[PDB]
Amino acid sequence: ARPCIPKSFGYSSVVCVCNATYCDSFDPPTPALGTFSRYESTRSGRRMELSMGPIQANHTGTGLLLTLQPEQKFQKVKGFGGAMTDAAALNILALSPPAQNLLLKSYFSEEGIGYNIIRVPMASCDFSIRTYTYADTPDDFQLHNFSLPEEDTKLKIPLIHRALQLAQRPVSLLASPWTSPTWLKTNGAVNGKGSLKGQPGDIYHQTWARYFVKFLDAYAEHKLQFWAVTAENEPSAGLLSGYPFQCLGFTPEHQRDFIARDLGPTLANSTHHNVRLLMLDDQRLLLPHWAKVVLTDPEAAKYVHGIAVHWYLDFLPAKATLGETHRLFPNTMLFASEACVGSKFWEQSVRLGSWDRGMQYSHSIITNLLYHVVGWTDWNLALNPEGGPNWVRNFVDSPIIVDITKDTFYKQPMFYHLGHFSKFIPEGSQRVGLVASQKNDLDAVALMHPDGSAVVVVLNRSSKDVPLTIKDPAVGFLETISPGYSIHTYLWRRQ
Ligand SMILES: *[C@@H]1O[C@H](CO)[C@@H](O[C@@H]2O[C@H](CO)[C@@H](O)[C@H](O)[C@H]2NC(C)=O)[C@H](O)[C@H]1NC(C)=O
Ligand SMILES: *[C@@H]1O[C@H](CO)[C@@H](O)[C@H](O)[C@H]1NC(C)=O
Repeated sequence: ARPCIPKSFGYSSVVCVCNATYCDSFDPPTPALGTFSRYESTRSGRRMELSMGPIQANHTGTGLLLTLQPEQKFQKVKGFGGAMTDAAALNILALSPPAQNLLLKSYFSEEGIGYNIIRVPMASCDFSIRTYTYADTPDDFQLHNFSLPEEDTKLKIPLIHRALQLAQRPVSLLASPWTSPTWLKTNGAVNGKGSLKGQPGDIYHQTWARYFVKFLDAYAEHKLQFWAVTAENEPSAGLLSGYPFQCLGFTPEHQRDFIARDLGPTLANSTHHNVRLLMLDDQRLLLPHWAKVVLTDPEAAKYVHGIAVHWYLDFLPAKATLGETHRLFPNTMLFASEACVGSKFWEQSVRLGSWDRGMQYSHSIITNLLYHVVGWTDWNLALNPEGGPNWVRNFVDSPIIVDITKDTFYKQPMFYHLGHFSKFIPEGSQRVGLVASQKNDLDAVALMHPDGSAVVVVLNRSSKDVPLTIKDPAVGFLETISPGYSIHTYLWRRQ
């Protein structure tokens, strides 16, 4: 174990300072039947502290009671992680090797928060320091000059390998393109309003479908295989006049037909047919309409494994989107493929120590779990103090901020708020019921670990301490209390 080295930067909480020779860490997971484990993080400085208490056989009183519903079974969990963008890899590798390993350990190791997903962009997005695709030779329909640049061969891929080496959980890779080569596009530019030329089934559309295959082929050459790909990052962006950075517009009908006609068959007839395809990969406000358009066409649906969703954590309904969508296509998983904060005009892109941005992460993770979402992926794994680099200056926050000049990195509250989920909810976990005995201000979600034991996260975004008890009929009652401005993960064995 190693405790947080705290440092204040003038906001509501501290960051934990890590460097080449030190970084906060866990002991390996260890609790007997009849006892419960509690991980606590507080605005006042506690960082996933471990403590244990007994489970009571009896309970008197009329304070808040949350009853576990073991037998109400909801979605199963895919996992948790972040994006290996050019900017993140760039920042990580600018540190000294020993510090690089602590950073990777904090995310990917049982000594850290056990991430098991990595989103990887296919070529450049806005967190890149130059625009480029894998096929920048014009009119190269055959993709003869398709190749991975150094951004993949010297930064992302090696970093990915090391993450996998460090992880004990099996890790899944997820890939998303921002833009195709510009000669495949009506506007001939990496950004701006513009889409694939011609129409689905045609040679522009076939070339693009093969580009996915070539991407996967090249990655498979560096011994990496993907769990899933998205059909396109924020397809809706490329429909917007003057959109500032890399994009490719699809209407839902364009996406439907492109999937049915080109990308589905192409992927299916290739050695990567077990790779899953997710559609949308955009704001949840495009639901349920996008889902309806794509899935009620059997020729497209037969290829679509799930629906990927984005969150701008600064803004903010979910039931009329996630809810309705799940209702309509219960067997098509919802998956959060991107989240983030740092745009509220009045506040810095990176606020070091921000407990509020922390709360925003887990509040969102919980709302997602409550609406059937099966996994959650943060945006940039790491960023500099300015919130980049980003070639369009589109800076934002990241759970780990790298300070190259001091060979230091900072773990923000956000990190720990993620940790309260990622570290304790392995793939296979199943969300189950948790009913409250009365209106309260807590946020809480309960799941069952594959092994049969229980996880419950309780978040408290008010300033008041909230005393409460959790009933599980198999074992008894957890008397506990939830400190204002805190998040707890509770674990206890069930048989
Ligand atoms: C990395 O950070 C660690 C932890 O803060 C630093 O080690 C501390 O250094 C100061 C000054 O030497 C001591 O007062 C503390 O007792 C140390 N803590 C521990 C547990 O060693 C170390 O200085 C940092 N490394 C660099 C290069 O700055
Ligand atoms: C494309 O590849 C060919 C052979 O594969 C190579 O000789 C040539 O330099 C490349 N053409 C361009 C435009 O780079």
